[PDB]
Amino acid sequence: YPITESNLRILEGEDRSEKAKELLKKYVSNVFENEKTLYIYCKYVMLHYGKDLVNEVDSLEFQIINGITNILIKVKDMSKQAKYLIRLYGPKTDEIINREREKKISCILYNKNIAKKIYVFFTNGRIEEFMDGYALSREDIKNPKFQKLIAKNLKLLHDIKLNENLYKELQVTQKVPGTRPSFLWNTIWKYFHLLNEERKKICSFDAKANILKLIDFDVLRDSIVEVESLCKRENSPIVLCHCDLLSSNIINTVGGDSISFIDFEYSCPMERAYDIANHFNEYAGFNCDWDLTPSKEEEYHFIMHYLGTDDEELINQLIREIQPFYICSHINWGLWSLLQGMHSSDFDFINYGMTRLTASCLPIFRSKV
Amino acid sequence: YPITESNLRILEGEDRSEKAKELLKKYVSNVFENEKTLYIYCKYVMLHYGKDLVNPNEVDSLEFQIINGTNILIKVKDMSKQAKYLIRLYGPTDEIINREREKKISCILYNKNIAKKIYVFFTNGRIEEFMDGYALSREDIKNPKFQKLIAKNLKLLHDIKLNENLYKELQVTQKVPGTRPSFLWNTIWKYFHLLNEERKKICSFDAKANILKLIDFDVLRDSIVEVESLCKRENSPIVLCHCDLLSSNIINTVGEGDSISFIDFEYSCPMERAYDIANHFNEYAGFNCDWDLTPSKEEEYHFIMHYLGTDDEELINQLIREIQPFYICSHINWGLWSLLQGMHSFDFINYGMTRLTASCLPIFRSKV
Repeated sequence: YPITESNLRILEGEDRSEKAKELLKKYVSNVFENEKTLYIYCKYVMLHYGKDLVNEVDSLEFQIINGITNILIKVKDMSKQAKYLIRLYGPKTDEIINREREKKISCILYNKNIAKKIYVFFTNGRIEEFMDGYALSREDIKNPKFQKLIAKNLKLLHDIKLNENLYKELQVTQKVPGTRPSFLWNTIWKYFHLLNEERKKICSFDAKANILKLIDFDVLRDSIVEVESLCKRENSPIVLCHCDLLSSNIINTVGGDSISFIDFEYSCPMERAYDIANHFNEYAGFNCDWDLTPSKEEEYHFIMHYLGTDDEELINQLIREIQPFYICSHINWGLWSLLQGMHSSDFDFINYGMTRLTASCLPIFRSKV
Repeated sequence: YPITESNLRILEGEDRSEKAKELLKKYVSNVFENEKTLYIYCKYVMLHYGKDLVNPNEVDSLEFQIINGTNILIKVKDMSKQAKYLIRLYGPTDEIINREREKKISCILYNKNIAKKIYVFFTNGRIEEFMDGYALSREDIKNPKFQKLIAKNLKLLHDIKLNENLYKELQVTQKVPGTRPSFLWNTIWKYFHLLNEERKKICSFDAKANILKLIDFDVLRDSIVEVESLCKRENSPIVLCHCDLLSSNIINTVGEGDSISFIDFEYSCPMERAYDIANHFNEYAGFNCDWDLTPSKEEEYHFIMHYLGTDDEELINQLIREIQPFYICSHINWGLWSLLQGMHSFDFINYGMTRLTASCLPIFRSKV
């Protein structure tokens, strides 16, 4: 399973840079024996990949900092007093994430000033610009003070124009056919098909896939078709969405509150109403306390500062638009979580997946439509 | 709609005892406008139903306190003889609790020192023993100190000898056929078909039943079949079980010395003994369903050692082996029950789905 300290050992007389190079290429799983083995792997990331960023200095301070499918490592320098960030990907690198599409989106966002700079890309992680600040709690995102600041930044993201050439570049990496289309339904159906082809296998009595068999996939197929239709009838403008706007993805950098978003691994063109309703689901947190999701009044306060207008006809009209995407967000993250639970490496994916899927059938969410 | 203070008014010159008997039949919904009206009604309960517990002449000396720990629980104090009682008023409660079975088991247990006493059963409630002790938490039931006392009180319940005459009068209450049969599979299948029947009905887009449609019921059926078979292979002796041994049904009355007792026998019936134990072990997790709090092989051993009352390793290991498939059986039972409660009445739907999920989880399936 894990990478060992002796796996990463460089012996006397060996060329340290040549050896760090081939050790980085040999051990790409990002599963580590301990914190010390991680930091050694990190020293080699900085030595080879981040060579034009720091070679003489191995006086770098490494600190493991807090997503769920990534490992984040803060790199400090004494002599230059400059901070970098190492992001090491999990074993869920293609099934759920398209790295080539994530790479294209990343530079668009940086050029439009909503993502920080990524310095180096490698097959198992990256080196990116450190940003100071603290991650928000689900009670922060619900707080009208941050609702205002989140909505304004979310409009800035949603204002990014999507022209024919970059749209084609994104279509070819993921396999989306159509003119200026949403990436949402392609993604939801992708999860469905990967789970249904897994549900088809006959497995042992105690296999991870046994939870899938309890779900009626024909009724699920019908339900996704039903949601797709109800969501498409709202005609929500396809914008560049964040797609994972949970509270821990929203950073308050004080210096007066200032809000920015991180972790754009799911970012792609979708209905703007998906990104808002998905964000509103996240008021519940991972614990899924659904009574924390916004009232009509709370949806209003966010959307007012999202649109930049006190015009209630325009506000109320976007209120209506987001309403069936609540269920859409449940199905999306239900199937994602179940897929992760099949190939599991420290989160209760199955239960979280089933709870989201349960939420998609619940009256409190179905009566919104 | 709510029972009012004016609804229960007894006029000067009318016999209080007869007027209260009439008012207790007429008003059974247990929904009252205020606490005051609740207590006036509690006074008539104690007058008419509780005349063998509290003297009818001493009903104006009774004190009442609503206990915040679905039904109304009311503390009753006879200030005259300094004696406490608990009135339980059933809430507007689901029709899959057999009160008549519950009455019968209550009589078998009245003097056995295993359970609390229930004095009178009436149609919308009962008068039961007041417990000076406290209900345990999920951390208490895991504590080996309480494991000892619970297992021993469980054994005493399990060893209650049930005549063929008392067995058959229990069998007719729940319509379970055969001789010396387990009520367990009859109950599970009743839940399944009641839910499968709701599932087939034409349903509005936002009705409670839509969660049942996402559940594959043919696979749910093959799973109940597969689990029934695995449990029946263990040949677990059928005994009087409690069936719902969560931590709050276990009460510690100090006297110094811990003294453990069981309450709330709504689900109690003859079942495989290994169900009662594995069901109790699942409740180590609490309503939060934190499955990593369920007992390891060593914690299962320590409880079973005190349940059997022997240090004999082979006898212990045998019961550890016996109880294994009943973990999954406990999940399905309570999964199906919670979903049923969720159809017409606490988040029942989510709890039901968390239990049914648990029935499919490797950590439970790998035990078998």
